[PDB]
This record gives sequence, structure tokens and C-alpha cells, in this order.
Amino acid sequence: DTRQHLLDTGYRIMAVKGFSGVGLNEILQSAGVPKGSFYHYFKSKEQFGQALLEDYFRVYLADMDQRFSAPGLNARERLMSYWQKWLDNACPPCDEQRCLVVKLSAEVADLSESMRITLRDGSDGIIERLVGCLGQGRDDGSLAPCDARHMASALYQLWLGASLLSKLHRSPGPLETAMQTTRSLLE
Amino acid sequence: DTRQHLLDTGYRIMAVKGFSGVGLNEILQSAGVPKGSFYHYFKSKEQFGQALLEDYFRVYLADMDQRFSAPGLNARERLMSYWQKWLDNACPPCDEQRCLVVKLSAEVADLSESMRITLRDGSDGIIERLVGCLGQGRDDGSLAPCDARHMASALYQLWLGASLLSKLHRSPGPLETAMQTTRSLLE
Repeated sequence: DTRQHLLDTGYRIMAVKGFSGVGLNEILQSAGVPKGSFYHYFKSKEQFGQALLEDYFRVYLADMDQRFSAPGLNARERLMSYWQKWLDNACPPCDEQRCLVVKLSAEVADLSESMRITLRDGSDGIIERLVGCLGQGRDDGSLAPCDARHMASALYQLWLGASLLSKLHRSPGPLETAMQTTRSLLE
Repeated sequence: DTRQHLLDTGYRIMAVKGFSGVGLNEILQSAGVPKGSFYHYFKSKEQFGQALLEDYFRVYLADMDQRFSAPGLNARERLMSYWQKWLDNACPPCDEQRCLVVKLSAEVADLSESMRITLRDGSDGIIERLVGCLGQGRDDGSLAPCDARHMASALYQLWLGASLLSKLHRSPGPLETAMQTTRSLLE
């Protein structure tokens, strides 16, 4: 229970203030968990950060596997519903930036090397499924030919950038632009 | 005013560490300027941030006016040399993140409301000049057919996103992807 309570409280804090500007002290009084009880689950603030990331990429990559493997859907449909998921998981007007590549990639220089290695890996793992799914649509005729490596990265950048700007402006506008653009570049 | 030194040290701390994470005191440690010289010149750490923000958009928007107003260049050439400038000023392997929009817009939930409106206005400023130049690109036949407002948002987002991933990875790759996409979108 309390391990997970710390992890969920780690995420909510992480979504608003990042990881490196946040004392363990802050995490602790936000979780309402005592210090002693923290060191029973995690060796460190740094290791608690790894756990959070690790946990974050697993849930995220698994959802992407489920979706990009959904029977009865072509590669266009599988891919589109992932972008829709992004557009619908975002709340422009909430303080929480739930997309950590966006949150943490902006703060990467003040992170440890281990955290940076995990963040690039998680991030490479998203692009890679995007490439897979693009390549798969060329096989079932669902998507017009393209350089799939190039397209995947182009699309991911576009959406990261819209996440970033959506949060600045507390507005849905930039994610709508990302979607509209994604429809044009595809089909 | 040899305390441009301070605004340049402020910009060198900002590029690496962000703003809210780093203490009012620490800025003076890494500059060689005692606190008296500081309070001479600034009423608070929040006001030190504003100047820095304001003077960053001054120099930045005054640079775009130059190039989008440059005589003997068509719309494409002016526009293209803006993207080319972003590609060339980006240092992937450098710890320094020079676009403050990426740097600070990712951490915006943890900034003063006044810093955020300055960030929103700066960014609207950039977008807005892109609209202009797109709009003078369909007048002279330099640019591929598009809605200007939509294309400007799309391109600014793609480039914000590329800057994120360039810094995560320490690779020029993501910026090269953004340029190729922009050439395809526009030439």
C-alpha cells in the first residue's frame, strides 16, 4: 500500500514541479508518509525516481502494445486511436503535465545519468512502436508510403511540442493543430 | 552596466538549471557579485526573472523582424533562414538549453503567473511573425499552399519538440528531422 501511495504521490508531484527541484522532504509531507517508512521501500530519492520512471514507461509501453496489437483494427485505426488517446488524456487547464518526456526532458541537464538513460530508452521505445505501426500500414494498404522512421519522429515531435504549448496556454488549441496536421500527413 | 554579467550569468544558470529550482542566493555564488550589488539593481528574484524574460524576447523578436523584413529576399528565403538559424544555434551535446520556451515552458506550473503570461506572450509573438511570413509567401508564390495560422502552429510545435529530443539525446538527429519535414511542408 504505502509503497504505491509514495509512487502515486511521486507522480502527482513530478507532474507539477519536476524531480530535481523537489526535496525528499517535500515528497514526504505531501505523501504524509514518515521518513523512516520511506527508506524501507527505497534506498534513495534517486532510486525512488528510477522506480517511478520504470513504472511509468511499463504502463505506457504496455498500453501501446495492446493498442498497436488490437485485432480487427488496421494500422491506420490503431495509430489514430493512439493520437486520440493523447488528445484525450491531456488536460490543457490542469497544472499536472502527465507527459514526463515533456516534463523531464526539459529538465534533463540537472538529472542524473541513470535517469537520463531511462528517459531516452522509454522515449526510443515509443518511436519504435510508431515505426512498427507505420511499416505495418504500408503492408495492409492502410497508410500511404512514407519514410516511416522519418514520419514517426516528425509526428512524435509535433505532439511533444503541442503538449508543451497546450500546457503554457491552458488551451486545447495546439493539440487540435497536432491532430489536424497528423490527419493531413497521413492519408 | 557591467551587470549584464548578472543577466548573462542569470541566462547561463537558467539554460542549465531552470529558474524556480535555483535559489536566490545561488545566483550570487556563481557570479562573484555580493548581494549588495544585486539588491542595488533588482527589487526581488521574481523581478530578476522578468527582466531576463523580457530582454530575451526583445533580442529574439527583434531578430525575427530583421529577417522577415529583409529586402531582396522572398517569403521562402526569409522563413527558411529562420529555421536554419534555429538548427544552427542548437547545440545538442551542450548542457545549455537556449530556447527558454522549451526550458521554462515545460516547468511553467511552478512559475509566477506573471512569468507565464510573459512566456505566453513571447510565444504568441513568435507564432505571429510566422503567420505574417507564410501570408507573404502565398502572395509571391514562394510557399507551398497552406492555411497560414495552422501551418505556423504545426511548424513551431514540430521545432519545440525537436529541441526537446535533441537535448534528451545529445544528437542533432531530431533537429535534422524537423528541417526535412519543414522543407517538404514548404518548398
